[PDB]
This record gives sequence, structure tokens and C-alpha cells, in this order.
Amino acid sequence: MNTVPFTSAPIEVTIGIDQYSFNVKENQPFHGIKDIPIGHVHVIHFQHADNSSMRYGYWFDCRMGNFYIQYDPKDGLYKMMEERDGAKFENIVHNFKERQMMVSYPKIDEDDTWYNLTEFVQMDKIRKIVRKDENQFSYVDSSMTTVQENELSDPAHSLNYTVINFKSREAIRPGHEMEDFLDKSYYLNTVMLQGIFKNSSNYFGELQFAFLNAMFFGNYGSSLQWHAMIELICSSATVPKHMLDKLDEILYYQIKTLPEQYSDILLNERVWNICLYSSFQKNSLHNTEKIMENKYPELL
Amino acid sequence: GAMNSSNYAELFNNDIKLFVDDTNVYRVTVHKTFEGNVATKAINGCIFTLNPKTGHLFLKIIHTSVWAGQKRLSQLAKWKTAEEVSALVRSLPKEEQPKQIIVTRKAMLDPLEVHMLDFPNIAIRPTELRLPFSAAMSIDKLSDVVMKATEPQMVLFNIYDDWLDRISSYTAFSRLTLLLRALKTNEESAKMILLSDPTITIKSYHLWPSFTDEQWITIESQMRDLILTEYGRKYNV
Repeated sequence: MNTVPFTSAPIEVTIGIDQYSFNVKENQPFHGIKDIPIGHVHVIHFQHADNSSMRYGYWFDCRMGNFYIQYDPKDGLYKMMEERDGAKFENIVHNFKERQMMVSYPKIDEDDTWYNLTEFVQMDKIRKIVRKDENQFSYVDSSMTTVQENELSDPAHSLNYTVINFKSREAIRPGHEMEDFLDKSYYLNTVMLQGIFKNSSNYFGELQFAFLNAMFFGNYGSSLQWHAMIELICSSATVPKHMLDKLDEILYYQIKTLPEQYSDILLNERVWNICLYSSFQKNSLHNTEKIMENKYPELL
Repeated sequence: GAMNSSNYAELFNNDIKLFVDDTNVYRVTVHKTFEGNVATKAINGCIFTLNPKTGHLFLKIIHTSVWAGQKRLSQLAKWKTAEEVSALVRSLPKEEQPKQIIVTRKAMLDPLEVHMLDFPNIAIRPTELRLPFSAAMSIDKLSDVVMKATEPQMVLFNIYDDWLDRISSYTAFSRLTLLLRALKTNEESAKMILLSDPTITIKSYHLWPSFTDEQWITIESQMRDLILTEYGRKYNV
């Protein structure tokens, strides 16, 4: 079990850790989050009480170092930083714990939610989508645009998701115009899986990362990326059987975890109706279909 | 964006563009089988690709053989249309390739777009206009060459005959669409009006009769009258 201490909490903020969150008051003695499960990525995120615009946060993995949060009154936000002095860090963490100024990562033992949402997500791939290689953790916020969005401005701040475009040369073999546009199996298996992602796990990892960024920060280009990667699978007549069963599990927990009040901007009517009811894989997402109908029958 | 009544004069500027109409690509007769079930029999069809400024028509004849052993023919028809339009553009010298292609039915956008991926700078546009090009097979010479074809064939025509020697493309297009509108709403009456007078013949290299300016005025009024009468009939107005 690992710990992310906070230097202070000068401004009233709602702090999130993974799917959990806490209200912290201006200069409340808050000094961190303990008992964070080792073995998965995590995200700590923020929404100031004074600006319900720009949710922002940091993806990290405690195995990759000792990380803490510190408010910067110049830039006006909580910043993640790395402490290189291992002893100075054990020291701060022990004193804050002794003083019991830290909240406990509130995992119920029966609950595999965070594991199910992050099963294929790996820090190394996150850092390639969010390029800032002088840090071991990754900043994301509500407003960051994707590389594909930028094609249709500042690239240092871009989400470098893999570009998927169904009406592109990449996606359509010359001579198989009709075949490839109606059956995207070529694009999925040869171009994307074998070519770019190398395996299904990297593909699922980017899909899950995209969803989590759309959920936690309302990042709109992430939501576009999540739907595109779903649509590519569902729109492919020939998909490995293990990918379909795993996809059904992945989407189920994503839909399960989504806030009910956000289904209107986070869920694209067309993609979902096509995937669940028209696509080649209409019959391959039983759990995802059952939870969608019983929870959001309006969208369908 | 879409073509509509507002941006209608852009058809007659000097940017090359083509209308593509696919309504007559896949054509069937429906009949009863011996066991009493219904079956279709395909007849020869055509893609109607028209330069509205110059009157050059690129009539790509679609032979029934292209459907042999194919499924979901109405959907295939759209992809075959886009394939043939794409091949036409590629066959044209660069300075003749269109800058826009306007599809008369929205279902053609995705197939054409995919087939034109090699020409990113050719815009594929839909239209809000309700154009009567399906009536092209009411023009006797066009129907004839389509039905007699024994293989895929491209046939070139000027759909304006020689009108442009005397009138503008705007006026030519308005005349064409008025004639075709009439032919579409009441083919028998429309065709009666055009041929009633045996002294006004069609040149071997033309599609329509050799009317004088004044005779075109009487014709165009007779087509107008036809169209409004059929409207009152349709809607009991």
C-alpha cells in the first residue's frame, strides 16, 4: 500500500482519487491519500470550488516513484511532483500518518471496479499519449485537444491518441473500397492490431484510458476516441473471440460506472445503436446490451 | 456544403462540376414466378453524370451482367456508381477534372467519398434540390442506347443540343429541368407536346427537336401548364 501526501490544501477543492472523491475546504488540514493499491495505474483529480470549469488531474503509478501534491499559488492549481529523496519522503509520510491527516483509499474488498476499468492501462503507454517525459506522471484536463482534433494547435499539450478515420486511405485498400468500408476487419486486424497496437491489450488500454479521461475530465476528444475504437471493433465482421468477450466486460463496467446524469453528452446515440443493434457484433455484447437497456433505454 | 435554391447560380460559374444521378443504375421489372412468388429481372441501367455548365453528359451504361451472382444489389449499385464516376475522373486530363461532384441522392456521398479518396481536393456535395434527372430514360435516344447495349459502354452526349449557341447555361439548365420535370410528371403528355408537330424534327446528333426561339417559348409554356395541371390533380387543389 502506497501514499501520495499533500503539502497543504490552500483552496477549496473537490479532490478525486480514481472513482472516489472528497470535499476539502480552504486551508483544511489535509495532507494526502494513503493505502492506495499497488499494482494499477491511478488518477488524482481536482475541481476548484470556484471554477467548476476545467477538471484536471494526474495519472500515476506508485511503483515508478514517490509522488506528492503541492498547491502553486502562481499557476493556481494543485501540482503533482516527484520527491527523489527517499528518506525525506518516508519521513513526511510517516509524520502525516501519525498525525492522521490522511484519507484512506476507500476500496471495498468485494469491489473490482478499478481493476476492471484499468485492466489494460499501462503507465508507459499513457506517457506516449501524454508526452512530457521529464515527469513520471501525466497531466490531463477538460480542455486538452487530441492530435486528430488538431488536424481539423499547441502540440506539447496534445492527447496523442491513435488516429482512426474510417474514410481514409489507411482504412481502405484500393480495390476493396466497398468491402473495407462495410467490413472494417482489414483496418482493425491488419492496420491497427498487427500494425500499430501490436496486440489487443494495447488497443484495449488506449480505449479504457480514453473513456476514463472522458469520464473524469469531460474531455471531449477522448470521448470521440473511445467511441471510435468501439465502432471499429463492432464494425468488423472478423474479430478474435477473446477480444469480443473481453470487450463486453470492458464496456459493461464503463457503462456501469458512468454517472447517470452524464449519459447525454458521454454516450453517442449513433455509435451505440449501431454497435448494439446493427453491427456485425450486435449479438456479441450481451452484458453491455443488458446494462444499456436497463439503465439508458432513452438513448436507444 | 449542400446545394440549394440560394447557391443555385454557382452551377454556371467557371469551376468545373458534375452532377451525378444514380436513380437509373439498378433497374428491375417485378414479376410472378411459376410457384407464384415474386422475382425481379434486371434491365440495363445508366449513371447520369452531367456538366450543367457545358451540357456534356457522360452516360455510363450499366449492363445487367454486372449484377450476376451479386447480393444486396441496391446497395452495390451505389458503390458501382461511385467506382464508375471515380474511373471517369481518373480518365480525364487534370485540367478537365471537376472541382466538385454533386450527388442527387445523399446515399451516394459515402460511396463516392471513399472512391474519391485519391482526389482529396474534389468536394463531394449533396443537394437539397429535387432534380428530375430520373426522367433521363424518358429521352428516347438515351433509353434506346441503354436498352440496346450488349456490354459496359460509355456514351457521350450534349444534353443541351446546340442551345448554348443562343442562350446561357442558366437558361439551358432551366429548360432542361423543365422538360425533364414534365416528362417525369406525365410522360405521355410531355412527349405529345414535343412531337405533335411533324415538321419539327430532331437532328441525328441531337436529343430534342430543332425548335426556333419562338417555338421554344410555346413549348416551355405548354410544359409549365402540364406541370401545374398534374399538381392540382395530385393534391385535389
